[PDB]
Amino acid sequence: AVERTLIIVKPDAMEKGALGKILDRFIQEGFQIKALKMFRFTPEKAGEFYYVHRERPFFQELVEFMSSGPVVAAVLEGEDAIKRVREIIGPTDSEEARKVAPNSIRAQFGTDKGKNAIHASDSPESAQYEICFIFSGLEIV
Amino acid sequence: AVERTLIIVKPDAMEKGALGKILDRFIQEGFQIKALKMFRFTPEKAGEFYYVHRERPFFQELVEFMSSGPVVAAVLEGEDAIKRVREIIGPTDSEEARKVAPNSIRAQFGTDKGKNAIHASDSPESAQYEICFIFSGLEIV
Amino acid sequence: AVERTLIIVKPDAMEKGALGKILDRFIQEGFQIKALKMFRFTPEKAGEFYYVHRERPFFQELVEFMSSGPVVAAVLEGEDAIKRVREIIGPTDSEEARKVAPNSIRAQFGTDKGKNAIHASDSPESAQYEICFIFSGLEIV
Amino acid sequence: AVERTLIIVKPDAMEKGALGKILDRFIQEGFQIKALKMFRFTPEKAGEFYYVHRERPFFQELVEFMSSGPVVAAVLEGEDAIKRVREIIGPTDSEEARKVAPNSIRAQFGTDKGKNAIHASDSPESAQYEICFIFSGLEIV
Repeated sequence: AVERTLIIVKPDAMEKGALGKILDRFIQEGFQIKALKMFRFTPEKAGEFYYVHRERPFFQELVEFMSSGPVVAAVLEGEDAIKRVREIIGPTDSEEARKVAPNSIRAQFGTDKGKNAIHASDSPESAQYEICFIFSGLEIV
Repeated sequence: AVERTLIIVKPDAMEKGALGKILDRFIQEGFQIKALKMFRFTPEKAGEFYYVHRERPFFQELVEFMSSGPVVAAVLEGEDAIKRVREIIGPTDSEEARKVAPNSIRAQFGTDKGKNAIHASDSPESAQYEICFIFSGLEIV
Repeated sequence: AVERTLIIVKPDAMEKGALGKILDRFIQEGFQIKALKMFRFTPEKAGEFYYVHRERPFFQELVEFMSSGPVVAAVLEGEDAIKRVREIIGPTDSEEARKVAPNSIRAQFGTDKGKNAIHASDSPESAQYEICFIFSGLEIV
Repeated sequence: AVERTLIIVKPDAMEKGALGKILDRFIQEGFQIKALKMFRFTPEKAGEFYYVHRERPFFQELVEFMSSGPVVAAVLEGEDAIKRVREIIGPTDSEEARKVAPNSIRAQFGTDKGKNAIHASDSPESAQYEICFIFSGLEIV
């Protein structure tokens, strides 16, 4: 069915000037952009956004990086969007993306496992949580 | 447990200059205001916000009224907030509120069944939906 | 003529539960609230908002305090609003406000010179800058 | 000197899927994107945004079109940004743009005089007004 998912273009991809190319990719893939904004996570908000990983070893690095500069979030809508967007961005490790998914966003714009260009919701539950964290219903148009 | 709920001060109460008194009441009742903003529903958004009532006879009147002027929404947090806030605002019919709940918000500031001063989420499920409709996680502070 | 000015309710007054009473005061004084929101200054933003005082000795304390917790900003509209609102809030030193302007907001809710409850634009030029810093034209309704 | 200007990607360019390519163009031209969001003008807001043209014959058509669907606004920052961005988008009539400025945004993505893909501030004064209309200082990051 038609679904909504969240992507966030990370500070590394922002700095590389990849924003337009990244959005264009999702447009060409046939998604509708339903919400879009540039903003900046505070460390606290980034921590809340990533609450599920608070126990993980990479947590602090992730929170700091994701609050180190402005990011751009978008709500993408389309058939099977959550699963399809995951596949489009590719594996978390940018280097591995270049090895196994050479057309993926992370292969094209990601540097490594931390500076990997982009985030996307990994499940229906996480999509619901993440979209609401960033955008209100008033912002979805 | 500690809960969050949504209130919206409606155009009638806004015009009456009741906004400060209404917020003060919830403050005195011991709630934390976690989010707050003045905005205006488009007819479309008001329709979406009230989707559950699309079948009801009052629907069009409600949507028009709720988009007829600016409103103010707040997220209220506190122990048992959802049920407590419902009780504080009182029955939907302002006139009946004056009869059976004379200290309720609707008794004090409501006019009738339509111009009844204020909205509050009526359940945990509707609270979750309504809060996200109006406020993002970024706006809850 | 009819003017617009900005107020911000500071963290001290927020913690005291004074928000509703403060807004009510301005409503009773005959002002229209044209915009309203709860948000939180980052230290960087608070610094920008107060750029004119960057040279002053109190600057760092002010910036830290104003980013120490959530605040609420409102746009107030009315005849001669800028000068009238200044007079309603009273002198910067809360203690002095109690001595020379006992009905002022700062006399009622302020503690001292730093925790002085509320901010208001001090001139037409600063009003224009401050309103735009906090609210877009899209948020003025 | 370094300046800020506003662009708005119009509903026609949005529908053509041109958003990514348009932003990428400005990135390649060496501008920083300081703010970005997808939103929708109400007819009233579009009218306010375009107040200078209220007397013009095209006014009503412009207001309706610009409120006919979601748009995307960005703040662009760079040396001589206001003048440079004007030149990049090209003449208002998309067809004339293809004739005299074949590399301009409007030549590439515009259809005619009304569906001409994109708006940009035409002067320092209008830039100041337009940026503030769409984005608060809190949204510029």
